[PDB]
Amino acid sequence: IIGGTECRPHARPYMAYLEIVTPENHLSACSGFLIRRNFVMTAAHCAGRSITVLLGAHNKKVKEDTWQKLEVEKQFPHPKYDDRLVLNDIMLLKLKEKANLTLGVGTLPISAKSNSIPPGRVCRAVGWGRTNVNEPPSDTLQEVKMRILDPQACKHFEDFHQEPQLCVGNPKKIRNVYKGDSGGPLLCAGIAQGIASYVLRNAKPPSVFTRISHYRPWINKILREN
Amino acid sequence: IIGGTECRPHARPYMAYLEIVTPENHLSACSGFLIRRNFVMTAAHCAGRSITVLLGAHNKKVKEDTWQKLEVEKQFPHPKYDDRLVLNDIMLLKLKEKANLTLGVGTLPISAKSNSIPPGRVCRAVGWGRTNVNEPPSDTLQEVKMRILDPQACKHFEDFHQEPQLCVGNPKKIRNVYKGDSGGPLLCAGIAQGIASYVLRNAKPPSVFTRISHYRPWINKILREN
Amino acid sequence: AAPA
Amino acid sequence: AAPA
Repeated sequence: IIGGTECRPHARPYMAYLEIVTPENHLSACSGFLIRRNFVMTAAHCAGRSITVLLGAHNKKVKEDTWQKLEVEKQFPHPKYDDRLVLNDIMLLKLKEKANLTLGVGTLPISAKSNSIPPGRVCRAVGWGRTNVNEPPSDTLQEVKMRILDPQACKHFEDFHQEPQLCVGNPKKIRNVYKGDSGGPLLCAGIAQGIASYVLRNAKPPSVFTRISHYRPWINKILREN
Repeated sequence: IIGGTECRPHARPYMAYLEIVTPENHLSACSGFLIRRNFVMTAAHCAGRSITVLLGAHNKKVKEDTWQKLEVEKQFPHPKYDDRLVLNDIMLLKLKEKANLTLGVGTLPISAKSNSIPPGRVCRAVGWGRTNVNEPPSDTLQEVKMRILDPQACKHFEDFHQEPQLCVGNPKKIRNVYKGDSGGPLLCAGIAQGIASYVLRNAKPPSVFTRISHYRPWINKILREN
Repeated sequence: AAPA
Repeated sequence: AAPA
């Protein structure tokens, strides 16, 4: 999160820190959020050989009672995900065990198929990514305000599509998401409306987020049969 | 809450304790729950000249850093609230400023026109009411399990309607809600299905709760315009 | 029937 | 672009 602020400790109990072993066998990390006791939502480009889920944390370097580290039982990257174009970048992770909805851990309601967000609205991105281009991933959970822009502000991204994606972040500001924030939710009025997908290497906004409402039917099917 | 148990401190961060100055200038109290950073849902009969909301408290007589006392700037009593028959006893409260999310303060997702829970389902009622007919209001947040009953179980209640209200509480038990619990939420699976409305002076269950799903449309309208 |  |  760039230009953000540190979140209040355990104020967003649905946030998940993901440690990934990529298919290329590289060690990586992403953000994510719990939408049901045994299902975490995140970005498809965070898929891999194995994945661990850490819930109930604020500072990933400080172990606390609220900590709940769960293994991922099954990965559900969107069937139409395209790594080259980075399209349909959304994934559902079924946990080996159900998380305990006690203190520090809770779920996050997601947007309805026809309850999406209109340009102009100010939402909040939340993740564990880098606080800047050459800065390290933040130990503490961060959050920053970002405005939804008209799809035209993202025409410089040759593979962008307003239907399944969102154009977020006033280009005149530094506020934005970056490496490590993928899978994190974009909230507007306490509801997850998007998922951080990709950004510009120099961190200049806006950025692209997966529009959750567009995949509501697919998400429901997974949660229905699992 | 009669015959229930103390809640885990801060385990239900949406609970609100309302201090009211009734229209006839008397001092009273009710329960409620935060459904949006600046909106509290409670019972309509809890309306008055002024109201203040206390969030982030477990024991109301023990101040903590998680305490947030906010004034209500606007009362949204249901349009067709019927004082005498106690119908449409539901109310939304707009706070002067949005509450800050912390480990002790969060929101509660509400039921949608359908998800309504079926008879037989055991839910939990939460409030700061009296622990028994002749006992004082509880200092600490209380919780109690109660079953949804066939609407016939509430036949002795002259104006009970199965569509907008729920009949809750095995009449063979002492488990029940009571004075001070009004406005409290009735949660099933972690989803707010109802609002404590009225009881028998002798505390014999069942009690009557307002069926949230039945007013979803009205709730949504108020939230969109405020 | 008494409103709580 | 770069996927985060």
